[PDB]
Amino acid sequence: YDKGECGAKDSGSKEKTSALSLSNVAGVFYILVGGLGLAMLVALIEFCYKSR
Amino acid sequence: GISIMIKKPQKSKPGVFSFLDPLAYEIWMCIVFAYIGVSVVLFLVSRFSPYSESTNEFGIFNSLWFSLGAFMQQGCDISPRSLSGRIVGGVWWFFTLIIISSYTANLAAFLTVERMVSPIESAEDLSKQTEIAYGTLDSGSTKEFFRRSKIAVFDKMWTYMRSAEPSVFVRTTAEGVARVRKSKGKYAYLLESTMNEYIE
Amino acid sequence: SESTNEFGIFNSLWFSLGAFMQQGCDISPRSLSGRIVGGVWWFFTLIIISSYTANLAAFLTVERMVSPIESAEDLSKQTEIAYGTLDSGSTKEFF
Amino acid sequence: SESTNEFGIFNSLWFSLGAFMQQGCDISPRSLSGRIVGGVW
Amino acid sequence: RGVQMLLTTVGAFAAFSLMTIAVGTDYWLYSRGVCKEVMTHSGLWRTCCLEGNFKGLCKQIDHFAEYFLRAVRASSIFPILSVILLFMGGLCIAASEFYKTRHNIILSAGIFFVSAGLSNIIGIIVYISANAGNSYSYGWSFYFGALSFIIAEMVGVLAVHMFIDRHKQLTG
Amino acid sequence: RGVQMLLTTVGAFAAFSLMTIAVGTDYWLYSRGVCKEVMTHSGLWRTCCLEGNFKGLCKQIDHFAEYFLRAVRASSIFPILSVILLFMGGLCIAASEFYKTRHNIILSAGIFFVSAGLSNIIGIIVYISANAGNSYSYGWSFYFGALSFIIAEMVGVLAVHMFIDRHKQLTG
Repeated sequence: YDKGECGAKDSGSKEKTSALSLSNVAGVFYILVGGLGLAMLVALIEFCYKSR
Repeated sequence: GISIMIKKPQKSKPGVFSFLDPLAYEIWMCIVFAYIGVSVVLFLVSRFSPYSESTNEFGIFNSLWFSLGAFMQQGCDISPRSLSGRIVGGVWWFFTLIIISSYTANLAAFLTVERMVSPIESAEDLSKQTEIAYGTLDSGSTKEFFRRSKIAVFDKMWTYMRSAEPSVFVRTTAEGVARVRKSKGKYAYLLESTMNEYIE
Repeated sequence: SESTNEFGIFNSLWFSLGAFMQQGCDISPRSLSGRIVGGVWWFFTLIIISSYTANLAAFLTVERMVSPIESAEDLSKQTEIAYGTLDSGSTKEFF
Repeated sequence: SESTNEFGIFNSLWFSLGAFMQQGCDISPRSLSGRIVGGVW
Repeated sequence: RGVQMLLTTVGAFAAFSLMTIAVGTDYWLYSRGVCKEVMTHSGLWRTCCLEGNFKGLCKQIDHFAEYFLRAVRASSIFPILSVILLFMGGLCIAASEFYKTRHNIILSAGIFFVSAGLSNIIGIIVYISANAGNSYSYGWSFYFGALSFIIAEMVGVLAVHMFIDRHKQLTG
Repeated sequence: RGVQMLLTTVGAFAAFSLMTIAVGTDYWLYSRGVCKEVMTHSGLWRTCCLEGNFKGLCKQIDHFAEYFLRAVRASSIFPILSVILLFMGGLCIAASEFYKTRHNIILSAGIFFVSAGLSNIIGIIVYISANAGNSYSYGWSFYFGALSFIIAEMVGVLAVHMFIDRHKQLTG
């Protein structure tokens, strides 16, 4: 231990965090764009399925 | 008596636009694009052929308005009635909630972490957070004192200085204070109080 | 050229006051320049309440309170706290 | 007949969804036994 | 009134002309890197070292559950699909000399513009989530992509308003 | 109805007077310092000692990124703009005592008062933000700095009400 070359028991960096980042939240954008896709898919029907 | 010298920490200089800091730049970049996309898609769905101008009050202006108001959590004046716009409304709302809560939590966390700080004081805590380097004049009586004493805190400090590398020892008091100033913190120096409170 | 909205002064104050809190008021600007304002003010509020909540949550954890006098010299630049010595002893003669 | 409120199944679904995410929806129950469901949720 | 048909062509032209450069240039990202330990620039396809004698020493990039997203990034289809859909929108707005008074192709052009616009947002999200894998910064082609997106969402609304002015306006 | 043309003028001149008095006096702040430590008071321009043998001695203040904001604090451009706009508003309402029935003087006057208020806000905010980088307290000229705004906006509202009451009453 007393000629060791690493923090053998305590190494707490306790950092100012790296802020929240897009890697943590991207799932919400992933669902959002799919919701817009479904919206257009139904919009191509709602007003015009009775066309003849 | 023997006492310790450190770099004076100055005072902080908060940036005027600090309020964006708890949320990384790419988030703010993507928010505007998603806002535009949702507003334009809600317009395009809102004005297919009614077959009459009263059929839908959601012209493009009102679409932009409703999108903004939905994001700001302050309400609106006209909700969408077509299922098409209903769904996207709901989704967008969900997104808004997620973002708001996340931001708030992050800010709170950052504040707490910035106020647990407990700066190094009393000169005994130095025993633990040995990532701040410390040393003495070489060949001096302070060195002989640390070698000769037999108390666990000083035993540990001695064992550290005896085993740490690169060398913490210096030739002259001028060299010592120069090393402190040039390290801009993170290095602390040992000398007699009647010398310390003169350098101050 | 526009005499149709209900934005009397007192009504405008009522809108603003409501818009500081989150209770969604009935009236809307209905015009372009009105919405320019209504946009920004919303953002103002959104940021303020957030920050306040965060700081509240914060202070209630650390709870560190010291330094009434400490400096051992600032005991003379006030007259709220009384201070004195043993009488008849050398501690007085020193003064 | 009693007609004090106009809620349909789809409309009620939309009201409830909006009410969950607190986005100030338009219609209200407007009668007895509806205020309770409005308050609880 | 009426004359805005020109602006549809001007917008679609600008969008298509921008996006080819945006997809076709090596200047999406600046970073530290290697080209076998120096400041470096990279496109979607290849990476080049600079800031020294090795200027223009380059190699093709190697991209290699998370595997499926890595494969989506590697196939890189969404940027190119944006160009494909704007090309189809161009073929749509070319319908000046057929099915006049119907304008349904003109309306479909708005759909193609919107679906193109979505593609760049997806692309950027995927790209950033891949680069998250530096003190870096973004080169001009990123701003070219963003500007082409903005022009894409600009022109579709005006095209659908023209569809209204040329078809709905006839209904009385 | 009627008398509104009078009360606008006295309020405008009062706001003008109290604002120029605020700009001109040594009592924005109380603190400690040295004029060459002792209780000390400062205006915007100059700082002067009290409570001792040096009482009434004064010194200049060292004005010199934050450098640009410090230059803004030094020039004090925003309260100067507020003063000059408030003066021009008073001149407008005084000028509206002749060449009457055009009614657009009052429309400009309200805008003058409101813009003087907006110019006061930024001034006060910058003045505080520059110090908060001590048992301080704000002096009565700070409260004059508040009252200038409080009356100025009310005078502007009264001005616009007077405008809508004088004008177009011929047809409504």
